[PDB]
Amino acid sequence: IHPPVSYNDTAPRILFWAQNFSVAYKDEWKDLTSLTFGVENLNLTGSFWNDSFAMLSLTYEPLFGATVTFKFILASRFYPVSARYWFTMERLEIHSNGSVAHFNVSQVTGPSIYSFHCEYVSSLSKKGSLLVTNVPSLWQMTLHNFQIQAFNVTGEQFSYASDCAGFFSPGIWMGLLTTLFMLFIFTYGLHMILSLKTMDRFDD
Amino acid sequence: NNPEYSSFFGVMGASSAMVFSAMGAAYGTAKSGTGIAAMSVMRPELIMKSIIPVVMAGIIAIYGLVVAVLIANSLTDGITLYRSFLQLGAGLSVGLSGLAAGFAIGIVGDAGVRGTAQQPRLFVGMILILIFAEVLGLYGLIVALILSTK
Amino acid sequence: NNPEYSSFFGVMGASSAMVFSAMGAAYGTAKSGTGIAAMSVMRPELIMKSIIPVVMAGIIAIYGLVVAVLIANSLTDGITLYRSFLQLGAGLSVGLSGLAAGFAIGIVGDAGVRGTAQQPRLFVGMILILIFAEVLGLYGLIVALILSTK
Amino acid sequence: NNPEYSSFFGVMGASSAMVFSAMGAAYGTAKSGTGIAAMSVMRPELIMKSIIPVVMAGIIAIYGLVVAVLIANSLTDGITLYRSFLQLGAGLSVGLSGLAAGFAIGIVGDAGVRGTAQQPRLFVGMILILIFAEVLGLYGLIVALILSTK
Amino acid sequence: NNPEYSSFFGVMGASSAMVFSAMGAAYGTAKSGTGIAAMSVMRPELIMKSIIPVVMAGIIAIYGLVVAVLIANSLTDGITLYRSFLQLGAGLSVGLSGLAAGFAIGIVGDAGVRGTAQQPRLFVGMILILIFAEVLGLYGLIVALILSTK
Amino acid sequence: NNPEYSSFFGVMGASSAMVFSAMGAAYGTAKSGTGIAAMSVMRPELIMKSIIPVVMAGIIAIYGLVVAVLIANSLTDGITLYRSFLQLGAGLSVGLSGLAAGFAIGIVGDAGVRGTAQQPRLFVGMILILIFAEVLGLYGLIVALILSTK
Amino acid sequence: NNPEYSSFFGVMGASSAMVFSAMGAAYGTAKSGTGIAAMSVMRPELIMKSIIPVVMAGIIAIYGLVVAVLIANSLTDGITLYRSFLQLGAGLSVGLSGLAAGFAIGIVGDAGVRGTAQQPRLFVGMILILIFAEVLGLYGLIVALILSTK
Amino acid sequence: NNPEYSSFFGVMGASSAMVFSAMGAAYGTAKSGTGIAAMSVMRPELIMKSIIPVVMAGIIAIYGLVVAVLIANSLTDGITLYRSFLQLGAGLSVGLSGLAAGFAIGIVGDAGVRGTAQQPRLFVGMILILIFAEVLGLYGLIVALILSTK
Amino acid sequence: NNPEYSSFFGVMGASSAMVFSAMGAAYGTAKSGTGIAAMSVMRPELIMKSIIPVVMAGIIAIYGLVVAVLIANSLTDGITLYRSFLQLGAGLSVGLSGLAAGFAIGIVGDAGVRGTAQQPRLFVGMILILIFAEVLGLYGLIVALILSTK
Amino acid sequence: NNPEYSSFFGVMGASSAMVFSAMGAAYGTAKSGTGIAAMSVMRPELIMKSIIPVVMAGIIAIYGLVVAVLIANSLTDGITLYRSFLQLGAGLSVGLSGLAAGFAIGIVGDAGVRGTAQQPRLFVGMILILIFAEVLGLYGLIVALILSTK
Amino acid sequence: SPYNLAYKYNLEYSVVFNLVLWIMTGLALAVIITSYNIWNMDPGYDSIIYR
Amino acid sequence: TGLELLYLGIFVAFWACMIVVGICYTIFDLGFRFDVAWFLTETSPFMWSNLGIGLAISLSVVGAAWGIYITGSSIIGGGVKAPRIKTKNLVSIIFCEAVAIYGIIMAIVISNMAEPFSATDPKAIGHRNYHAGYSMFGAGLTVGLSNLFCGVCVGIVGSGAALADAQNPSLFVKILIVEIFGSAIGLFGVIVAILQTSRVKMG
Repeated sequence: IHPPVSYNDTAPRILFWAQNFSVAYKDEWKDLTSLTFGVENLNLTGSFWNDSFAMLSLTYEPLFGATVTFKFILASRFYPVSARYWFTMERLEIHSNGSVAHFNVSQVTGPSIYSFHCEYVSSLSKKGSLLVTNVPSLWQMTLHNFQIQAFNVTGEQFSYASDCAGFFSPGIWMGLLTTLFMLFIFTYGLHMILSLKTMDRFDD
Repeated sequence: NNPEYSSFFGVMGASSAMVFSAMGAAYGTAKSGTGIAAMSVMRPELIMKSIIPVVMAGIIAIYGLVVAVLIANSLTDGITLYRSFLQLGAGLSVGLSGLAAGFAIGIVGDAGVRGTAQQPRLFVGMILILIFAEVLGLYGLIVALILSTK
Repeated sequence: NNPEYSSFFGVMGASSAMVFSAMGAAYGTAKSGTGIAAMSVMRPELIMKSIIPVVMAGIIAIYGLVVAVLIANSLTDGITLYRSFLQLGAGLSVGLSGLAAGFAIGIVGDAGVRGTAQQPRLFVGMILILIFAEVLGLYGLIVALILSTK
Repeated sequence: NNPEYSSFFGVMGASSAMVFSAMGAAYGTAKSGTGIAAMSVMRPELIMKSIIPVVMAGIIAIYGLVVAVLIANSLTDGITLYRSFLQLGAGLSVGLSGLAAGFAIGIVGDAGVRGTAQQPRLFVGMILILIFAEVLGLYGLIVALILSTK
Repeated sequence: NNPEYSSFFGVMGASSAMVFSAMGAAYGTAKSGTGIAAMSVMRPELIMKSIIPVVMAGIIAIYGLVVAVLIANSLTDGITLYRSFLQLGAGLSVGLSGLAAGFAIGIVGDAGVRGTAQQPRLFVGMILILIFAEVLGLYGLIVALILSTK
Repeated sequence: NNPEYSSFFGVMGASSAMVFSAMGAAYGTAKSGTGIAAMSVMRPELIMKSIIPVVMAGIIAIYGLVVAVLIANSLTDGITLYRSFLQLGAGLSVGLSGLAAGFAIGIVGDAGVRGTAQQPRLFVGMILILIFAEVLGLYGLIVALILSTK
Repeated sequence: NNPEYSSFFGVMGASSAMVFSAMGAAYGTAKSGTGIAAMSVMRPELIMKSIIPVVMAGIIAIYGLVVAVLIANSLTDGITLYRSFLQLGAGLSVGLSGLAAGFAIGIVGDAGVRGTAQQPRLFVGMILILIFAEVLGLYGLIVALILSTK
Repeated sequence: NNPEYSSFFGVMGASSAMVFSAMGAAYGTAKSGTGIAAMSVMRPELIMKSIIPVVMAGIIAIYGLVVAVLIANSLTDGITLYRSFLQLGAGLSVGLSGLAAGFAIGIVGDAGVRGTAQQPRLFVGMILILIFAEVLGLYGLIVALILSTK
Repeated sequence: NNPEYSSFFGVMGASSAMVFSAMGAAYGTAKSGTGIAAMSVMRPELIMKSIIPVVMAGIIAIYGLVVAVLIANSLTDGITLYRSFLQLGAGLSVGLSGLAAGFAIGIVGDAGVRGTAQQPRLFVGMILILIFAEVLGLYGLIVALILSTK
Repeated sequence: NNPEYSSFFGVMGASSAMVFSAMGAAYGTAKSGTGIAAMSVMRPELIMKSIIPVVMAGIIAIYGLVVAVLIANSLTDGITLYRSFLQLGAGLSVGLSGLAAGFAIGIVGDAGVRGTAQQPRLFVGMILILIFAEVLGLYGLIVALILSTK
Repeated sequence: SPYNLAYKYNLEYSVVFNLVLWIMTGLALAVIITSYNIWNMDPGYDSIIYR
Repeated sequence: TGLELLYLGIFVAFWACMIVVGICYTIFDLGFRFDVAWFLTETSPFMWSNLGIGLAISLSVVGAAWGIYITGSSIIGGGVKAPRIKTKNLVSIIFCEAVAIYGIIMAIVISNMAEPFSATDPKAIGHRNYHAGYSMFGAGLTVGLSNLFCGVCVGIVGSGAALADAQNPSLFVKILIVEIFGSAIGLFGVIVAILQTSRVKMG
């Protein structure tokens, strides 16, 4: 079993894990899994943490003929509605031989007391497509069984997790609020049609 | 750009326009038909005059068809949710209005036919009362046309 | 890009097309056949002419078959959700319209047949009203063909 | 490659293919059989003719069987959701259409036997009406044979 | 490898095969027994013959037993979720088809027993009806044996 | 290791075994006791023989007890989910089969005792009818013993 | 550590032991109490003997009390989720079994009291019928005592 | 520390204790008050004596009040969740048991009063049966005292 | 500190105090005012004496109003979630106890007034029984005052 | 600033204030109107005196309008979630209180006019009972102002 | 498990869940309704039902 | 009976799940799910709007349909023995049509206030757009259901007038007052629906 990458500052503060971590530049996929998880040499230069902000920096020497770094950037806003610190990863950054690329990750959020887990975080269409690009890019990315926690961590172990995928999603919830409405309308229709009867008698 | 599912609502609009109008026309034809049968035994000469609530129930199915076709021609893979929900609003506005108007035509038909059998003076009034129920069908169609063309 | 799951809605099209049309034609055959049987003790000569309701109920199931088969013969692996929801809406639109047409055929067949045995003049009226019932199955077919060929 | 849970919908196909057809043939046999027994009180000879609605109800159970077998023999661990949905659709289409047929067989078998008790001319009409109920199972079968082998 | 929360479906199959078949045999006994009792008042000699619809209902429980025991010996810790769904399918397919046979048996039993006392000829016809109910259990057994050993 | 909630399924087995068997035996007792009570007025001699339906309804509850005890003595905190679901399957299997047997024993208790009072020749027949209801409890038990044991 | 919600299933155990037993005792008291009151006019002397079904209904509420108290005595904030499921199972096991026993005592009591007034001989029978109802509360208790002490 | 929602279940404890008890006492008073009103017509003498069920039904409101007050005065922001589940368990254990007792008092009070109109000796029997009804509130109080102070 | 959604429960308290007491007082006025009208035809003198059920039904809506105003004055833009639940509790506990009291005032009022028309001696008993009904609103008010002020 | 969806609950408040008051005023006017019209054939002078239940039903429509105007004019996209909930409460409070009042007004209006035309002395009592129906709308209004203006 | 990794609930779980839930609701209703209609037919044996 | 036990069976099974689900998400500490804030943001404002428009017509037409057939079937029935019925009592149908007219007036207004967004994130959609969506829903629901009730009422009391007029010619003129009070309900269902719509704008 692969160990989570753990960022330690007097105690463990950020945890990151995947069943697979891979990336591509110009469609050339590279597996980073064996270059990452449990690797004692794993370069975390410029990783950072604060009570309400976090940056896991993952750096590598051979990828795409360059030193490359990923910054996983997370916040712990106080969501006033629920009076709890919901966290979010609002962006990823990729720093290259001389430039930066970015993604917006959509759904990565939960209360700070819990990790977040998703079966995919990726830019690739079939793998949830959570990494939206607002402009065209040479980068593509996939985290498989992505699990992250950057606040309220205890020990080199996650707390419980908000799974990304629930019993409902937009197209389903809107699909039901139509369907479990027009099926009521159909039953009113069918009640009147099934109430149809005919006389057992006729005049002379 | 638009969601993968986006076209579903507009398709349910096209379907509901036909399905609910067919339900309304079916009831309207079933009640009027029963009326005709149980009138005709006593007043056979009144069949050809009394089919009126049946053709009108048939016209409430046509109001659904008009919208169902007009929605179906307006669909595409890339359709924005805006146009797709306008088409679903059109689908209810004709469809359930046809279901409503069809019930009034069915019941007023079944009364009107069995009334006219005993009282020839009803035959103008029955058709005035039915034309009000057909206009309820237009009050579906008209907005469903307006929505589909928006 | 084409998602998984997508062929389900198109399949429920090809199902609903047949299922709700068979329910329409079953009800239409059940009431009509009750009418013919309970009638034909008195007027055996009217058995053959009184089959027509049952034949038109049969036609509603054929419209269900035609759409179900047309959808089935145009399902494919990795179908876009667009064509698949069109196939759902087509299958409902025939299936539930044929269901409604079936209730009309059933009620009109039973009232018209038992009425015709008392009064032969009803027969021409019954055929016209059965056409106004049966055409609801054709409207469900026209919309289903349109949707299933976009 | 393909998901676990994929076989579930195809198994609900084989289940629905059999369960709803057996429910159909059971209704058809129940309603027809109670009719036959009640009829025989007046008529000692008509039993071996009046069995035929039960035999056609028996055929509906065989349609469910045919599809349920074809589905069950098609399923494997690795099966794609596409063939699985097609197998759900097949099983529902034969299942619920065989149910619709069985509903009509029960009602027209019972009415047809009761009328035949008072009036032997009805037997020919009863067979014709019953063929138009039984063929709904066959349309269910045709769609389900297409879908399960698509 | 295999998930847990997985043998549950195959276990609900093992239970369902017995529970629904017991419900089928229970309705098939409850109506048939009411028939035999109500009948015996005027024709005591018929009891040892008119028990048949009850014996047939007892065979529907035995079809449930055979599949429920087969599944209950086919299960294992960590069974592949595919075989767990097949056994759920088998368990519903014999269970609810047995329930359908039980409904048919219960109705034609209660009618046919009463009828046999008023009409001594009916007894042969009644068995030939009941065979077409009891075989719905056998069709549910067939598919359930296929699925549970697939 | 097992998840913390593991014993929930197994205990719902122990409860369902008892509860549904008690609901079965209660219904069997309620209908039987109404039958005995009504018939004691008309045939006072038969009251001691007429208890048999109630004794059998009582025996159905014993099947619920046996399986509930076996589940409860098997159940422990460290139970793997496999054994826990098997215990729910066992407990529903006897429980709802005992309910079905209860339904059957109840209806045939009432009709069997009433018929026996009107016609003492029914008594031996009623025992054989009741055995074919009570055995559903035993088939529920046989499956539940297998599932809870192996 | 044990989840803080773990006591919820324990207190629902205690509640269900009480509540459903009181529902059973209430129904058993309400039906039998109607029977006594409606009987009193014809046989005033039978009131003091006729209380027995009412007393046995009261006893079912005592079974629920006992288990609800035993559950309550065993609760703690730190309770391991395993023990709380046992307490729910015990609670439902006595509580719904007592509902079943109470249903039987109600039906048997009302029939048993009204019968006894027309024929005193029934008493010797109906007390034994009532024993075979009331023992369901005892089996529900026995299971609930076992479960709530594993 | 202790969960923010915790006091919600304690509030539902207090509320249920009063609400379901007021529904129980309302039913008790409504049915018995009807019986008194109907009985009074030919019995000016019994009107005061007959209030027994009505006032006794009021007790269930007070047991509901006792627990409701006992819970309500025990609430705090800091409540340990375990204490809130004890308070729900209590509030249902009285509240729904009071509903059960109120049902029994309503039915028994109505019948007992009418029977006492017919036969004045029933007055003692009515009191005794109403005690076996009323104690179901009291057992619900006992459990709710134990739970609300565990 | 406190959730923005927190006041939602406390608002449902203020609402439910008035809503369910209005329903209770409406039914209490509707049921008894039907009885007063029916009575007055025979006994024009009893109209002014017979109003009292309606007056007590009004008083139940006043208990609703009392808590509804007490809560609506207590609400604030940042209310501690504890106090918000206590207010929901107060609202339901007066509101549904008011409903129950209104049911009792309704039933007792109708029966009591008609009975009084046939027997003027009932008036005394009717008032006492009506106070035992109307006080259920007052017991709900007690708990609601406690919870809203705790 | 405020949450994005905040205004939704307040909008449902404005709708519920009207919709449930249209339900209440409709039933109150419809039931009263059937009374007025059916009555008036027996007493053609009493229509004017008998309009008052309809005017009371119009008054509870005004209560729904007044609150729904106040909510609708208080609403904005900038609205804080607290006032969006107070408005939901005001809307349910007036809406369902007006519903309760309307239900009562309809019942007592109809029974009141029907009684009055048999016995004109009822009129003075009918006005008072109608005031105690309509004032529930006024208590709904009072609460709904005290919420929505906060 | 050594790290408290989540229960791995897949993407499209709402889709599988709603497909299963609504297909099983539809099939449960079509069974229950059909079962009710067949359970409670009038067997209509009028010439003997009174005897 | 049957369909009422099916509607009740579904209704009880639904609320029996919802009590259990609401308890479960409370006690398991899962208030981060059941995110009503998520439901009310990701459900498109165009869905709430177009259900509102569709119900504004169709429920008004359902109320006017019962309006028509309740009065109409009495007009026909009385008309056999009293031919005078078939003209004067038609005003009750005109008020049922007026309840549908109130539907279409209001729904055309709301429809002709809808416009496309060109954005899909709840922050970018923003409060004005949400408030348009929810307001057009509640307004369209309020005219729709208020006309539903109003039309059934005017139907009922129109049979009122017709069955009374059939027995005495004078009664219709006085009974007509209740139809006016019935008709006002649909007009209240317009006035408020205008106010609920009157401040919205999408973009």
